[PDB]
Amino acid sequence: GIPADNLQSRAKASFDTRVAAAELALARGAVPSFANGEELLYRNSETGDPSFIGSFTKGLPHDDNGAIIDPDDFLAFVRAINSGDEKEIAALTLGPARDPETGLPIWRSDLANSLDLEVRGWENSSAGLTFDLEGPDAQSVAMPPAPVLTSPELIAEMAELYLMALGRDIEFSEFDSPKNAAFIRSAIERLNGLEWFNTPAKLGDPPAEIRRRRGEVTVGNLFRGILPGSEVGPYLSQFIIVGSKQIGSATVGNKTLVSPNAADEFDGEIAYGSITISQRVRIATPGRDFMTDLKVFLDVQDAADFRGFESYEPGARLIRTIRDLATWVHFDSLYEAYLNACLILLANGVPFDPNLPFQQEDKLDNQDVFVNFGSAHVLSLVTEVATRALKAVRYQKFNIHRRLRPEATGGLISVNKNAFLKSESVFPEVDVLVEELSSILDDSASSNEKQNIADGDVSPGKSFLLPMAFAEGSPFHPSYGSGHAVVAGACVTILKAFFDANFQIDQVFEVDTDEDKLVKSSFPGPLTVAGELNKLADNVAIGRNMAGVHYFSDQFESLLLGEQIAIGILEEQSLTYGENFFFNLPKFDGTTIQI
Amino acid sequence: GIPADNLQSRAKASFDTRVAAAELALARGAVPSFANGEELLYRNSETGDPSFIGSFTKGLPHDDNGAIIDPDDFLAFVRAINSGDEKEIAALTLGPARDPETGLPIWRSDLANSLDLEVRGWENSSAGLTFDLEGPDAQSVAMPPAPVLTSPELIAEMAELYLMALGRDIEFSEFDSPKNAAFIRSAIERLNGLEWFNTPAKLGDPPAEIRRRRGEVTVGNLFRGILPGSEVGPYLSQFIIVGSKQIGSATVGNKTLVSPNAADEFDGEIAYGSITISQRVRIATPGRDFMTDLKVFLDVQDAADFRGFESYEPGARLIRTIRDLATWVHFDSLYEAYLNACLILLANGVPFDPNLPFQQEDKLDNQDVFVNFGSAHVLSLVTEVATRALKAVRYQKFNIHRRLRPEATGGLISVNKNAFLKSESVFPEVDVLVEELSSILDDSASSNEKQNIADGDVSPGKSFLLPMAFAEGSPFHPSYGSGHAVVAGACVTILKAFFDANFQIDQVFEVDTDEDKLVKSSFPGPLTVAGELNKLADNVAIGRNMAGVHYFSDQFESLLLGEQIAIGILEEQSLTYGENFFFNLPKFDGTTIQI
Amino acid sequence: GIPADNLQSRAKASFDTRVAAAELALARGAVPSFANGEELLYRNSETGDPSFIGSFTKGLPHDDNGAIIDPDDFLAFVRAINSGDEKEIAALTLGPARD
Amino acid sequence: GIPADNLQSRAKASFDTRVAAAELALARGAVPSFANGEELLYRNSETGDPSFIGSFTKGLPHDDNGAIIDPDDFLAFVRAINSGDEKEIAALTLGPARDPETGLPIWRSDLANSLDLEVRGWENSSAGLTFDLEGPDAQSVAMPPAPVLTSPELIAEMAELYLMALGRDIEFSEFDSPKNAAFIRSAIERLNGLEWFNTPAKLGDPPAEIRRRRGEVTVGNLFRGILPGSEVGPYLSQFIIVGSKQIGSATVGNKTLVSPNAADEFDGEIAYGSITISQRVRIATPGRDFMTDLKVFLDVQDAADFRGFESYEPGARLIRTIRDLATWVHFDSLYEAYLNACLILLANGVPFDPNLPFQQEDKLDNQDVFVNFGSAHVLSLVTEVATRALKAVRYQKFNIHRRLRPEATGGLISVNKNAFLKSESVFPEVDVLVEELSSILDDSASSNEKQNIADGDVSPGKSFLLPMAFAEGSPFHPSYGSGHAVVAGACVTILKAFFDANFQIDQVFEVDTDEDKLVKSSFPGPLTVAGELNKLADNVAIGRNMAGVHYFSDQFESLLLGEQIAIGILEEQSLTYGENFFFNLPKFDGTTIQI
Amino acid sequence: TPAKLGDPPAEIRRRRGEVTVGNLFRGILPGSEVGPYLSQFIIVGSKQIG
Ligand SMILES: [Ca+2]
Ligand SMILES: [Ca+2]
Ligand SMILES: [Ca+2]
Repeated sequence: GIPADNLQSRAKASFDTRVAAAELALARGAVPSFANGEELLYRNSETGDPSFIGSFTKGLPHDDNGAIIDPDDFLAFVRAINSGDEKEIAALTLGPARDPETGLPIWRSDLANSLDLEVRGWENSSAGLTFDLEGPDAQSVAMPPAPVLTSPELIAEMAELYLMALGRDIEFSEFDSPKNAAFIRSAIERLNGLEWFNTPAKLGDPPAEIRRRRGEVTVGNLFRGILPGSEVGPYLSQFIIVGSKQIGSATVGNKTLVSPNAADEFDGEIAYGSITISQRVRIATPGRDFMTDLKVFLDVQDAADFRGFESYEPGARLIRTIRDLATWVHFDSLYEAYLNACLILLANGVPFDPNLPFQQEDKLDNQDVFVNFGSAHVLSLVTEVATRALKAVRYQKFNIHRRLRPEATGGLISVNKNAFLKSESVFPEVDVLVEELSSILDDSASSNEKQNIADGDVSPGKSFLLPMAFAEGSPFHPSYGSGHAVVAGACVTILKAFFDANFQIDQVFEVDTDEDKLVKSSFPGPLTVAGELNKLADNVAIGRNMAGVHYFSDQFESLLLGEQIAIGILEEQSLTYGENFFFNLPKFDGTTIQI
Repeated sequence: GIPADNLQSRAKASFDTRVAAAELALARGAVPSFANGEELLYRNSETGDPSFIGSFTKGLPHDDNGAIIDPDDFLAFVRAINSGDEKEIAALTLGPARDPETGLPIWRSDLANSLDLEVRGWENSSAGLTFDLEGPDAQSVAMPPAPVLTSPELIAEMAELYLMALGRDIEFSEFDSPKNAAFIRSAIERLNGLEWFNTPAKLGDPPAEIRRRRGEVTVGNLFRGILPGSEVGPYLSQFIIVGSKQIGSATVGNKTLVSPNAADEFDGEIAYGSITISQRVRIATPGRDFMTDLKVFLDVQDAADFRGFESYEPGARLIRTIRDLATWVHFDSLYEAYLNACLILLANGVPFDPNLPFQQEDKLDNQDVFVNFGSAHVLSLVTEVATRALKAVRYQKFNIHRRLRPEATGGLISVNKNAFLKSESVFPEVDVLVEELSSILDDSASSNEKQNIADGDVSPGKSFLLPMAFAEGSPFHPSYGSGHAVVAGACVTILKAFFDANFQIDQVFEVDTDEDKLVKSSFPGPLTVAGELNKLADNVAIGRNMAGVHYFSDQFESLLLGEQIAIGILEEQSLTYGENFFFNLPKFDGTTIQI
Repeated sequence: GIPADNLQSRAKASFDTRVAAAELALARGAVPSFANGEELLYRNSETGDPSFIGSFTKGLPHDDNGAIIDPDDFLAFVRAINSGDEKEIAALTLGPARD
Repeated sequence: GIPADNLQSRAKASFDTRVAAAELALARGAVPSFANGEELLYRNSETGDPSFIGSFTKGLPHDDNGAIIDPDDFLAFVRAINSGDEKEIAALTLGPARDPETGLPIWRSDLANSLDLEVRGWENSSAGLTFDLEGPDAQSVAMPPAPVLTSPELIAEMAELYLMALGRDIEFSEFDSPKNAAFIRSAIERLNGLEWFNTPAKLGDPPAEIRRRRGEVTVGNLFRGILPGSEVGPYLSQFIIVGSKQIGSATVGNKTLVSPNAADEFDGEIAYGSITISQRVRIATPGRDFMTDLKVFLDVQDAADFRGFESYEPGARLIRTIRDLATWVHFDSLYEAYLNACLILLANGVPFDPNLPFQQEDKLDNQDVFVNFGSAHVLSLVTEVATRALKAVRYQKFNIHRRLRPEATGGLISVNKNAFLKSESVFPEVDVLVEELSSILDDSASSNEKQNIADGDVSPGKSFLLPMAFAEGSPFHPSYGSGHAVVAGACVTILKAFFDANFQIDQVFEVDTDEDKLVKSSFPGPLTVAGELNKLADNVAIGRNMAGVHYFSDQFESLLLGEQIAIGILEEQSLTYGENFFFNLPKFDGTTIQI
Repeated sequence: TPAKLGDPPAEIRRRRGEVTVGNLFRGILPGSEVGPYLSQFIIVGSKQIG
């Protein structure tokens, strides 16, 4: 007989497709996650117990030097993370001692006590235990060990964050302007004096380190990411400052119609359906930074809820300063930047990936696209990968590495350096970190003294704390990896698969140095969609660093993790279509995968 | 021994969760879809063949009376829909005869020939064959048979659409104003003269008909939907006209901060992260309707691509007229309205469903929400259900019912009534539909004569065509059900499950009758989130009817279908969480399901 | 009892040997193939479309500079490669214009 | 829903294709193999034990009459065959008594002792237990029982073999020449005096016997096989004597190019890529036959390793005599003849089977062939079937029938006839065989006496042994079936499926009677590819008979077994292609199967 | 110039160094650079029957 296949009922074929996808996912294998070993390394000299200084302990009661008071509070917290039991999380110790009549926390700072602040809790500390109906399971993927406190890498990461905090009110369009030369030149020479940047990796180093190690800092790569496309052209992705084509501009047969609102494109207006999105961001008070006083910093480490304490100027403007990019990433919904990028691309008519079905003229294939392979498809797909990626990064954040946020590291530096001047030893583990950042810390103590004077906040010693752009500092979850960066990675992977990513963009804009408007850039162009989508991912991720809440390595590693999650979802979803097609996807490493 | 369970590796538990969800879906069963029987009922008197006049045939070559020329073109189109083969879809007959030198279509109207229009193709005619990794399979659910051309129901649906087209430039806030009394009163008395509205269902009628049958028309229910909440208060949902709370307004312990941009709330500004969405919509030229001339209408039925031919006024305004709601639903991304509603709810601090985990103060449960049970969760979930719902409605649209769009029905009415005045019989099947709409058709012929004069479009006879708000008329896919309404249904089901849906809204706004601004309504309130989310679903769905592209029954039935799709996804996803919780969901029928 | 193995018919043993080898091959895993990214990188200046100058296009109609005339001819070629359908291969454009 | 099939991962589909093939093979069923019953029939008069005279016992110690000395040696040998255990094989008794001082075997003949010959071992006695990844398992197929020593069929087979040995230096082209008429006519007459050939089968005879029984011997069928095509035209297949078209001969559009080496085609040069294969074979010394002396014969049955002892004339020539065909099959690689034919067919441009995919002009199908359905595919397939066919004949040879080689049967005849001349009875079971061959034996004793005189070998009595063309006689494995003929059957089956087997060959060549060159034959032609490929299989298989190492029945039965093995491989491999096609295969029985 | 740390491993494995007459136009499989350019197996004959 002739070899054949049999049909089955529709219901059974649907069931079998779901199982087959599940089998695909199971066959990929699971990789183990290794942490850097710091967790139990650092010990308390007096008791011999682990001090947990290189670990996330925000929320647990701390002592005056910023170390937790009771190691059992951290060990109970870890057990709670790994079980996910709601009652167990409710029995944890959160916040400082409470007053017997008020029942309210007793804070160290006059500021926190005068506001009657209450405590805030951990955000989804067991989201990494949750399964998902599509994509790689959260625990099946891994991020490599984070940099340790005594490494050249961390030294360079902290130097870069302190300089971003001192240069927060510098305008992106004026990086090469004579008014900022003293700061820019001193920033670059200080970073180029650190071994991470001025010496190459050595044979024998871990591959993950070799891939994220950076070379010589220049004005052209200062504070930028390293995804392909991020170092070409202006700092800011076109997609976070320009508008789109507007309703009313169309080509109808041989006639060209011009929208009566066409100028909105060049004024940061994205056409969103029949309404609009404005790219202008709220303006946080220039020059006002937070958590520059030791007692307020310790209250925030002990959970004081300072959310919502920032002050703003009236109006809005196109992103101008480093601070505005920090403000943008303080409140964005997590797929916001990529959904807005997508809307510009749809409104501007950028073509879909030419390997998708039915992209030719309708006269050749009789089939337009929308639900599948069209705008509705990409609009749901870019947003749905976000929670799958977050589940994976929550497993890394809480269940595996528990890396301390940058503000805690600045806490360790401030305490050690102040003890040193009083001829005392506190946190000897950061002695080399403090010695190598010495000229940077002198500038920061002087900037923090002005901030503390202006706020009327007094604490003993100089303050070498890292100035935060946000009143509450970082969110209530560990630093490695990052929710913004994991989502960026997954979302721009979907968009580069769905759109013709190498299509060129010929109009390059930047924000004017004098007015709140867009001007033609001096960079000729063209740029490609892929490089400006990669740039946008880097802008949102590095924005979190500019706010003081992540390190470089958190961002870069999380971008790669989100990329894997997105690729995994597309592969499993490929079993559902009967058409003959594939997604052409340019990865962050420069190679292409066809799915 | 003591009875127990065993653990398994994480990978295997993830695989087993996916299979278990697949088994849940398989156990729900699949229901058959029945069509109304019209497809092959209507015959051509001369050949005896099926004429397909009650079927969607947009794109296939039509004769001068609007009937397809060759029945085989429709029969080949059906085969192509059911196979999904790309080459088979490419071999179909699309558009009219082409000119041998140009290769361009030969149109009937001077307008289409003067623009050199080309053809447009069908949009995803086989999307209903696609499987999905989550939720009910597209073919496992059903929509009941659509109303037939000779039924009282269709008569009332067409009367309502012609009156919406004549009242397109009437303002929602002026429905009860003396300047519109002659039109409003005549609209209500004519609709109340039709049996659908003035006589109740009879024992023995199909249950689906009894559920969507409407009673007496009044100013308070005129042009409204029937979801619970839609008939209370102002016509327009608060969520499509107001803004939200802005960044800078916060309560920090005992101190209340006021945003310097707080007034933006009351000016239609939604806080979107740190940027904004404006609720003001583009303004289509008032009084300009389309496809009111027979030859241009036949060219559009033969696929002439008129997309992008509308003209607009400069600027934007809060939705004011029926036409503006049509313009809003011409270009919205499909989950746009619900994502914007969600952003208002998050920015205003409306509480999440109190049965979700960790909603108490952090001091009682030590756990904030974001990834799971928080904003990121609902923001991905509301958008991801959209493509699952569209797959189901595409199966109904193309594979089962293939209902003709309202413009084709107006085509049948115009041809029959013109033949009748010349003592001739064309399409006798609509004789009763034409007789019962007689006074309405007199008003419409007079409005269409003015439109055709203004455009310089000439065709023999009077024009009783349904005026379209869009130059191209309906999209290139059948009328029953609707993509907008199926998505509305699924998306507001997710939001009413995730948010505390019965929470009350005490500030009720409407659009001012004199200026482009929001004013306090005369309706006292309060309203609930569920009723205003249901209203919003009805506003977007009924907006498609106001544009002339759907009937009432298309919308209502599609809302119920999307609701089922959403409930199915939530049930399957409930197997992934280890927490103890459930979604409390108020359905469109007034009952609650806990998931 | 003493641990043992059982014999089976020859035919079964032959069947089980072929299945065991298929299982060994399945257990090796499958690795993905990544391409260098050139295919869609190079663009035609006038139209903005991919020019495919870094890709095999032997057989498709070329212009006087050696670049393919129509990008759709390459895209249809790639679809036909991935499906293997004989009729789809036969409908491709091969060679220059004919007399 | 619409019935459907689901996709699965590539890996999973490969795994299910291999399982499906295995299932196909299991579903064919396995047939038992029946032997002829002789193994244990013959008994030793003195002890009553089985004597094993009708079984292969080469290698086991024999007595002076050629019977094994100890029956336990044969029974241990059978156990070793069935287990395959290497140690058990190593513990068997091989060769004669050895000298305590030298360790060397003690032989009977001066010749073997003077050369210090060592023993040679059984070749792969348990290759019939090996499984395979493709095709019918080796024990799943069967050959029918072999002819018994006292049958008419064996009498006929031995008469033919003795006549082949006496005619070894006769030229194929001079079969009907007056110089050979005394020998040819007496050969025909003596074969036509035997019942097997002069009397037809009778109703009730086993069907396998009816199919291989031959009729009246003529010059046209003398020494030929019975596959369709072997009796048409010249004795030797064109593929073992002609060369092929050479590089440089081609048609390029309208221009015909002629190779500068075109004449090579008619001089026996096959184009092998860019180098050549010569059809001229080494020339074994004319008139020199082996094992014509009783003692040397006994040493050979006792394992004396005489391999490599033949002498040759300088140079090479196109196959000319029966001896040259025997020389050809002495050392050929087992698929050599069929690969060489395949190369001739590819170089001459014979078409592939027209039912294969893509064989039309490239302008009609856009697809040339090579890997699949082209030259690389058939080049690997024709050679890979060889080891699968050998495993099955190994099971037949050792595990089932264990048929004595023709040389052993000649030893029985010689011993019995000499005992009779001396008034003694030895091996009474072959009395009838000896009586019916009486005239042939007289000629053979006379030729054997000349051979022994020329070699200086002396043994008591006349010699009626079967003169061997090879010094070592047969290979170290049983006679039924044959490795050359099982491979011939499988390999030509593959070639007839892959090429257009009925294409005609119009140029027919033969080897010249006077010179070493090809001449146009007197047979007009045409011949077909199928007929000449079947003829080639018969030429190689009957050349083994010409050497004295096989009987007729061995070859014909093995050709049928090889055919089945090849068919089973094609059927299992048909599950691996997605194309629509099939192999048209003309079988040895005249019918065609489509796979 | 040699490969650099950070380059793809597949590139490091096939990168070739300084060209000499001894390696000109040769492959890099072990044994290809020893002795004559052409393998013995593409020029020599074999032992013959006899
Ligand atoms: Ca298209
Ligand atoms: Ca809480
Ligand atoms: Ca061909």
